[PDB]
Amino acid sequence: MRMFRITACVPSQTRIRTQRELQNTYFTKLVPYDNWFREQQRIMKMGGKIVKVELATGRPGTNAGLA
Amino acid sequence: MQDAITAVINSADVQGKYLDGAAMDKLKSYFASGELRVRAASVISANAATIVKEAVAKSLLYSDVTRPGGNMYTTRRYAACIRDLDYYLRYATYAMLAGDASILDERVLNGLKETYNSLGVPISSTVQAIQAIKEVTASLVGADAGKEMGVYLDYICSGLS
Amino acid sequence: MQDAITAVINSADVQGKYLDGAAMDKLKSYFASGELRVRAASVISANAATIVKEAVAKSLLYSDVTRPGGNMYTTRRYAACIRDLDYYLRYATYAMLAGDASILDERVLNGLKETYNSLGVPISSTVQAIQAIKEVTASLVGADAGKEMGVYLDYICSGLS
Amino acid sequence: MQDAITAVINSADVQGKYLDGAAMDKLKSYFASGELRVRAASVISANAATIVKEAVAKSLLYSDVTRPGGNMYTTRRYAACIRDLDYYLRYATYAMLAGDASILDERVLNGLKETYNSLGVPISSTVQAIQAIKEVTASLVGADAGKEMGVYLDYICSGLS
Amino acid sequence: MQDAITAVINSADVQGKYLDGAAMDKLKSYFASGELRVRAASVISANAATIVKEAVAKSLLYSDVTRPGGNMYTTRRYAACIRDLDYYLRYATYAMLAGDASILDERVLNGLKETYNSLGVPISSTVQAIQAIKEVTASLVGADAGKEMGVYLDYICSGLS
Amino acid sequence: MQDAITAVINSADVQGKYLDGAAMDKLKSYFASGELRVRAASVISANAATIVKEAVAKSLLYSDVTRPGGNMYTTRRYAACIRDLDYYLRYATYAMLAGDASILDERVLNGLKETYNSLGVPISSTVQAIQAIKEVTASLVGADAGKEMGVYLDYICSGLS
Amino acid sequence: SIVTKSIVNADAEARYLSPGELDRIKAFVTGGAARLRIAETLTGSRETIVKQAGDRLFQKRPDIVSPGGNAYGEEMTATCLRDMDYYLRLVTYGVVSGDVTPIEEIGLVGVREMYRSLGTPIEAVAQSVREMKEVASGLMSSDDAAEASAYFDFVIGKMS
Amino acid sequence: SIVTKSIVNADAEARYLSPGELDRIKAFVTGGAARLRIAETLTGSRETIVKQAGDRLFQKRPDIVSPGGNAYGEEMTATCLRDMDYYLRLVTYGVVSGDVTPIEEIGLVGVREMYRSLGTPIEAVAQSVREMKEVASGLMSSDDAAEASAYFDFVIGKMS
Amino acid sequence: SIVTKSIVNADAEARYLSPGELDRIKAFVTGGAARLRIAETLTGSRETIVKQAGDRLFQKRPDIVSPGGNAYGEEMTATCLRDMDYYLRLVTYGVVSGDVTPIEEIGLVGVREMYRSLGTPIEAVAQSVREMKEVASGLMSSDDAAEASAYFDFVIGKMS
Amino acid sequence: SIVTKSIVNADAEARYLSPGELDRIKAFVTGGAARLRIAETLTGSRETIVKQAGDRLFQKRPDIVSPGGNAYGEEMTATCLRDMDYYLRLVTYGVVSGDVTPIEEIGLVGVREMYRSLGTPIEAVAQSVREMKEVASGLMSSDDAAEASAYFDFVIGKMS
Amino acid sequence: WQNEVRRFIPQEKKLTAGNPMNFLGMARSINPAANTIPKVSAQNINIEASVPRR
Amino acid sequence: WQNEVRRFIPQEKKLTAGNPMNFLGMARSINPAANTIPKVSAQNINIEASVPRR
Ligand SMILES: *[C@@H](C)[C@H]1/C(=C/c2[nH]c(/C=C3N=C(/C=C4\NC(=O)C(CC)=C4C)C(C)=C\3CCC(=O)O)c(CCC(=O)O)c2C)NC(=O)[C@@H]1C
Ligand SMILES: *[C@@H](C)[C@H]1/C(=C/c2[nH]c(/C=C3N=C(/C=C4\NC(=O)C(CC)=C4C)C(C)=C\3CCC(=O)O)c(CCC(=O)O)c2C)NC(=O)[C@@H]1C
Ligand SMILES: *[C@@H](C)[C@H]1/C(=C/c2[nH]c(/C=C3N=C(/C=C4\NC(=O)C(CC)=C4C)C(C)=C\3CCC(=O)O)c(CCC(=O)O)c2C)NC(=O)[C@@H]1C
Ligand SMILES: *[C@H](C)[C@H]1/C(=C/c2[nH]c(/C=C3N=C(/C=C4\NC(=O)C(CC)=C4C)C(C)=C\3CCC(=O)O)c(CCC(=O)O)c2C)NC(=O)[C@@H]1C
Ligand SMILES: *[C@H](C)[C@H]1/C(=C/c2[nH]c(/C=C3N=C(/C=C4\NC(=O)C(CC)=C4C)C(C)=C\3CCC(=O)O)c(CCC(=O)O)c2C)NC(=O)[C@@H]1C
Ligand SMILES: *[C@H](C)[C@H]1/C(=C/c2[nH]c(/C=C3N=C(/C=C4\NC(=O)C(CC)=C4C)C(C)=C\3CCC(=O)O)c(CCC(=O)O)c2C)NC(=O)[C@@H]1C
Ligand SMILES: *[C@H](C)[C@H]1/C(=C/c2[nH]c(/C=C3N=C(/C=C4\NC(=O)C(CC)=C4C)C(C)=C\3CCC(=O)O)c(CCC(=O)O)c2C)NC(=O)[C@@H]1C
Ligand SMILES: *[C@H](C)[C@H]1/C(=C/c2[nH]c(/C=C3N=C(/C=C4\NC(=O)C(CC)=C4C)C(C)=C\3CCC(=O)O)c(CCC(=O)O)c2C)NC(=O)[C@@H]1C
Repeated sequence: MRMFRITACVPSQTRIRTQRELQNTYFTKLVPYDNWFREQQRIMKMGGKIVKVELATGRPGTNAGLA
Repeated sequence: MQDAITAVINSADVQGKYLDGAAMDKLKSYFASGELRVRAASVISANAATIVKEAVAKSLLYSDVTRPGGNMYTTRRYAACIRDLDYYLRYATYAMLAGDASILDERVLNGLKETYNSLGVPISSTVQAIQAIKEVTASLVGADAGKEMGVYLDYICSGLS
Repeated sequence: MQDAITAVINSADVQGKYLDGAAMDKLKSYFASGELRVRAASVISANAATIVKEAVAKSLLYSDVTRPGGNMYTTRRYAACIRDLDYYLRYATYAMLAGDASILDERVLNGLKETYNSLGVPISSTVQAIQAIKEVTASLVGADAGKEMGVYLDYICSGLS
Repeated sequence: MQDAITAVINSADVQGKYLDGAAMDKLKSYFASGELRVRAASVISANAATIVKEAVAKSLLYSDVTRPGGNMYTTRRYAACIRDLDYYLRYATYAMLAGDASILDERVLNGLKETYNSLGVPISSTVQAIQAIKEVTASLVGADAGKEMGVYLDYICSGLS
Repeated sequence: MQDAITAVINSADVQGKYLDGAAMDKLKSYFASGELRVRAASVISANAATIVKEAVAKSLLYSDVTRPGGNMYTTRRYAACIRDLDYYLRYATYAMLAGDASILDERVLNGLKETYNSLGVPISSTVQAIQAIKEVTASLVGADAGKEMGVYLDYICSGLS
Repeated sequence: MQDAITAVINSADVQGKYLDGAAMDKLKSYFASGELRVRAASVISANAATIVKEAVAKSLLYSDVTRPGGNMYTTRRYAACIRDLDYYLRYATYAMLAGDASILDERVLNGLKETYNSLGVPISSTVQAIQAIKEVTASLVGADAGKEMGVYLDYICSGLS
Repeated sequence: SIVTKSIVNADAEARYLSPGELDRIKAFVTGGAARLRIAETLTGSRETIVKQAGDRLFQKRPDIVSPGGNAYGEEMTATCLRDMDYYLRLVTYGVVSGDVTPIEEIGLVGVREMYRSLGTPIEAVAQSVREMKEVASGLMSSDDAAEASAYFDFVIGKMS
Repeated sequence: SIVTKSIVNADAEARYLSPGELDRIKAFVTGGAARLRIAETLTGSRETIVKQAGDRLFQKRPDIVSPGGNAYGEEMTATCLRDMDYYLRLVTYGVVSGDVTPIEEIGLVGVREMYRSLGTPIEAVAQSVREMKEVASGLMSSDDAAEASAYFDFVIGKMS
Repeated sequence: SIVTKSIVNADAEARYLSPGELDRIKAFVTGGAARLRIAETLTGSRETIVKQAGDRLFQKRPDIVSPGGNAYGEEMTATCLRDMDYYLRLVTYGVVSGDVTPIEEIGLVGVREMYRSLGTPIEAVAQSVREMKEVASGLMSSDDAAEASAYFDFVIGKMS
Repeated sequence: SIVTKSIVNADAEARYLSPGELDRIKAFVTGGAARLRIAETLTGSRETIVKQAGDRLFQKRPDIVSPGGNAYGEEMTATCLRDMDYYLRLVTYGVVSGDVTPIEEIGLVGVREMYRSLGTPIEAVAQSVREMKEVASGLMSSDDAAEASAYFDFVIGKMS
Repeated sequence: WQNEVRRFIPQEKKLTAGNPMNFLGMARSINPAANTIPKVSAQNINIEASVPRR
Repeated sequence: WQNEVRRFIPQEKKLTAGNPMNFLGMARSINPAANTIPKVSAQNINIEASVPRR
């Protein structure tokens, strides 16, 4: 469904958490296409930086046949 | 309440014309029903206690409902259930004479579910009682009158459940 | 309503059996408590005006509700308040004689919440009033009879809360 | 929510016309009051811990709820009651700055009585805590500025009763 | 939910038997209904918004509901009104394709009356808007599919009113 | 949720006093029973599925509830019933570990009566299935540990009745 | 229950319990040992009282057991003895409670309507509980026979 | 039914039915008569098809009827044939409905939990209904055998 | 394609295709030659379709091409008829696909926001594709015009 | 190991490995001689107990050694004894670890899907572990057998 | 090698107090004496004086 | 000349759909070939090469 494989670093700007938080601080995850705009916006609201993002799933420039 | 004849009269009157051909053949259907309905009412009013008697004997008697613990237990509750089934049979006979279930959903079903939930009356056991009345009426009045009586009794079942 | 021995009888009746040894043991427990219940009922019936007098003096007087515009104002409402606490103490005496709190949620708590909501009655002020009755009766009659009276009075409080 | 000025706008929009002279007079009355409302809101926001501190001290300490087993016992519940009174004072300040008691039944009193009834929170103790709040606030910001605080804290009392 | 075919499958399955001729006749009846419902749903899905906009233009436009004071004036709640009518036309087409009104009282009529009572939505005006949808649909698709859509929209009206 | 130890702690907390000798020897009774409860926990956790298997075999197999029309008919309803017995056995093991029925009060019996009434679940057959679980675990884990498991399963039965 | 009856009367008169009702409750609460002894006597002799009274009833009225009768077969006779056990249990409940209110609430309101619906001769049910009273008074001590016969008397009077 | 699965899909996707989907309920209602023929021939020949299927299972897997087995007994073979007839009922309901929805809604959801509560081999009951498929292809006409055996392929693939 | 819709549904429910869905694929690969013939007729006679549909669209709604409008001028009518050719080619793509998902993912996702940024009345484009299906049914065979009007019908529904 | 489990439980709620588990670690490292004695006893007598356990397993369920069964052939029976030896070695690994997590990590996650794919009766595998538990309890000395019984009962409970 | 095969009937439902099956054996032990068939034909009876009169 | 006694017991029960009573007779007519008890010693199988070794 033309998913993105992204990786990003999201720090905690307001709380000093005592549990382990690599898994939601620096993480690699698969995000779908229609969710990726909202997800990238949400990272940039939270203050994290998108380290890298590539199109692991699907083919760029496909006019049709993406569902 | 209303029957089928006043139903088509009111349906003509609400749009404000006289009796048209749909009213004509609806009245012809009701008059053709006619004799069968009045004969079924005559035989039900004849053996009125018989259907409720062996209906309770077929469905309710000798079970955990009429054993201690159940809701048919104690004589006051037994007489109340006999009264309820006489109510249901009388009002089903009235709806059978009418040709419409207006007396059913306008004299019986409103408030009945919530008052039975307040009294703890078993809805499924009342449904099986109504099915027993349906079977004994089908055995006593015939086939066509029996099945339209069954339509009115399981309308009571569908409203109550 | 239901007292302790009728509760034993109905508990045997729902399972259909007779009264066995444990039923007779509960009956003898109630028969042992009956002396205390009778003497506490006689004391409360003798002094019943003084209890509600002391309770209203301890918990209701010289407050915002009896300052003008409140619900304890307008002497008709004060007399209705004294009548209400007299009703609470009398039905608590009934439940103390009974040994079961069925009269409390049959003939008192039935609709009492929405009665007080429709009349604008302060619920926790009433709860404080019945608690005032609770330590007045506890100081009046003793620790064990006062304990039983406290059980039924804060049953009234929990139903009213 | 709504304030006095949007109440004027909504009352204009219900009848469907523009703002007439009486609407302008009500708006100018609000603009005249707004300086006093802003000054009182600044004073209450500056001293808001002291109002709830002195109010709990004069109405809630050394009581049956504060003794163990009561609702004011268990420091978690104690600080939750403090936070509740902070919420009441802050939303009353919102209502005094607004000029309409719509924020109370849109953001405070919506389900609050059901919350306290399910939570076992003493209604009259909360009401007398609100009375202590409005007495301390009226002593702090004066009689004329404390009049509106009395309006909205008594509106909280009337909604919660 | 359940359609006509699944309805007769469950009516066989409650006794646990295979399908007999009393299932065969009504099952072939639903197959005979068939293509009519298919093409009716096709043309409704063609001009899907168009029945809605003629229905509002014929019934709800230029009246007291779109005038201020009425519960359809302002763009947000008129948006909610046309979203509701899109929902009703879509789910009536759903019931027409299914051949049973189970989707209506499973997906539409559950809690709709009480949430409209909470929102102050005009029940009679919504019923009249559904009548407008019915008459535009009957003028569009014909007589038999028109009265199929009519009986499902009248089921919606009877449940909502 | 609370076990016997924290139930003692919370009762003494509401009493506002320290642990008297009743608290101490109730705690000693729990400390005596703890080894028995751990051994019964190990046995039931080993034989969790087989207890339900033999209980449903000796209670409600080849009966009318497993017949079509019965509520254990269809694989969905059958597996839901098996998961229900698994829930009852696991929560009875939890209550047997705790020495208190608060987990059954708040996590099992809360809403279960009206849930089963909405679903049409046969209460008496469910109760005798729990009785079959009681007999199987009494034959399996011993007499005294089986007696505590039996009184907790009978608490589930009385809550469901 | 006598406590329930006195509470009902005091609630109807809107007053506390009178000293007469209160020391009647005292007298009952002291003397209940004899009444529970009567109840244990009836519970121990449950089967033989019903058996002998059923035999005596079918001797006195053989047309409830004849063809055309209400209780014809052996199963119908078992239902007759089941009703006898029901009313013996109610008499035991009344002896224990000290008042006829449980008997009224369970098995005497609408009994005429129930036996009208069942076709059962209620005068023969009155004869049945009369013979149960006779057998119980035969195998019971005389003061205890009078104490149980008060409640048996009430059941006979409300059936007939 | 195919209409109820398509309409649940459209209801979830917040749209009207796609014209391809209306074309396929159109195809189903035009071709429905052969499905009724399948249903009536299976209802006519239910006992012999289940006879041959059970007999060939008992030939192929003797461990099922071996001592110690779940289906060892005469009783146990009878309730195995009960399950056989239940799945035959589900296949008739499915070929009437035009979809896999009644089979999954009645006899496939939770069936692994049921059969592991009972200890029965799910691969063996899948082999049983596969044998129902092969004897149905032997007994019934070839063109409708495609649809009937295909729904059988569904239930053996979903069950195994 | 319809195989793409069926394979998306089957992957969503996480097993192989139900025989209802293989029936979908089977009837599609029987009717694909007819669908290709219909699309070839529309491709061959495409020019009269767009030209006559645009002319009768201008006859029905002259406000669109009135001066100051979006479509006023020979340049703007050329761009509008290019849009007409785009939509007609997309409906032929839907015909050869067997579903409406290429129609959605090329021209129906974001079309409302597209024409709102362009200032184009989507109700006028809906009338335009109504005249498209009218001219196509006029010069196409009736059974062929049934499915052609079904796919144009989806275009009208999603874009109106 | 029990140290690993205590570390995991402390890390889950971010503790510093409280004395309430550190005394258990102390008791484990002091009393490890008894569990090493248990392990060397099981390792020395590993073949006798697995042969007797297979004997009682085939006594209770001779389906698998019947010609239709899964363990038929004397090679699949050898595979049965090999898998039971695997589970015995897992039990020894657990009794030297102190908890259930090595048996969980090696042989209980996905064992249901494994034996579903292999077609074996997992309830009969659980019965084999039950018989191995009983033979090991007979061979071992009372409280040592009760100590190993926790690990065995874990294997049966997660197997069934 | 013995095998435990169950039955088509379930476990028997435990007989309770209100069910008259527990009194069937006591009704048999009574064995109540029925009445003989009465040989009256009622055609020979005459309703003018056989009705009593006091 | 009899009164039909009110046989409340569900004796002579019509064997409805779903019972194994409807398949007991066909189980008799099938008469399945129950396999013999195999003689496997399970004591002399050396599990080093009898296990498949492919
Ligand atoms: C001297 C004049 C007499 C007297 C008076 C007395 N009264 C009280 C106490 C109360 N009186 C009231 C009265 C009213 N409530 C109403 O709603 C109205 C009409 C508008 C009236 C008149 C109330 C409510 C009280 C209770 C206390 C309160 O103020 O709320 C007292 C005090 C009794 C005490 O011990 O607290 C007295 C002394 N007493 C006499 O002896 C003179 C005859
Ligand atoms: C000397 C030790 C310090 C000190 C104490 C102090 N505390 C209070 C008042 C209160 N303390 C509590 C405490 C609790 N509520 C709970 O639910 C629990 C957990 C069991 C605790 C510990 C409460 C409720 C009060 C309110 C009054 C009451 O008596 O209940 C005071 C009195 C303050 C006043 O002005 O009334 C004092 C003096 N003060 C110090 O300076 C020392 C550091
Ligand atoms: C022979 C190939 C098979 C066999 C079967 C077998 N079945 C049972 C018992 C039961 N089967 C069911 C199944 C259903 N209930 C339903 O409602 C439906 C349709 C939706 C089905 C298919 C159930 C509930 C039972 C339990 C009792 C009952 O018959 O209702 C047994 C008996 C197990 C026992 O311990 O008694 C057997 C042996 N054996 C096999 O190996 C094949 C799977
Ligand atoms: C301290 C030696 C020097 C340093 C530290 C510093 N750390 C952070 C914040 C983070 N630290 C971590 C590391 C971990 N998170 C875990 O969960 C674990 C294991 C359990 C480790 C080892 C992470 C992920 C963060 C970011 C998220 C967070 O704040 O928790 C910061 C803040 C960076 C920021 O810009 O917010 C700093 C500065 N820097 C120094 O100068 C010290 C010498
Ligand atoms: C005029 C600048 C342009 C325009 C206007 C136009 N409007 C309508 C009709 C309606 N407009 C509304 C919208 C509103 N409802 C409200 O409550 C408010 C303010 C809070 C607005 C703005 C509604 C509901 C209607 C329908 C009539 C009614 O009162 O319900 C029309 C008529 C369309 C018709 O078919 O009747 C028109 C023409 N259109 C233009 O082209 C001008 C650029
Ligand atoms: C329009 C026909 C008339 C009308 C309606 C009206 N509706 C709302 C808002 C809501 N309507 C619903 C109801 C539904 N939820 C569903 O899921 C379905 C179909 C299954 C229905 C029918 C709900 C939940 C709302 C609230 C959420 C929302 O706005 O979408 C309003 C707005 C109320 C408000 O002002 O807050 C109105 C006015 N009223 C009329 O006068 C028209 C005749
Ligand atoms: C089995 C003894 C009898 C019975 C069972 C039955 N149960 C359901 C479904 C539900 N069971 C519950 C119960 C609980 N859920 C919880 O979370 C807890 C406590 C932790 C309990 C006790 C609930 C909520 C349901 C509904 C949710 C669901 O769908 O599973 C069913 C299914 C009803 C249906 O319509 O599918 C059945 C049949 N019924 C019997 O006849 C057995 C005797
Ligand atoms: C025997 C001396 C007489 C008589 C008996 C007879 N009784 C029945 C049937 C029933 N009797 C009852 C009675 C009660 N239900 C209650 O709750 C109570 C109070 C605790 C009583 C007394 C009921 C309910 C029945 C119906 C069957 C049932 O057990 O539920 C019959 C059977 C009639 C039939 O048609 O089946 C008979 C014959 N008949 C006589 O002739 C004697 C006078």
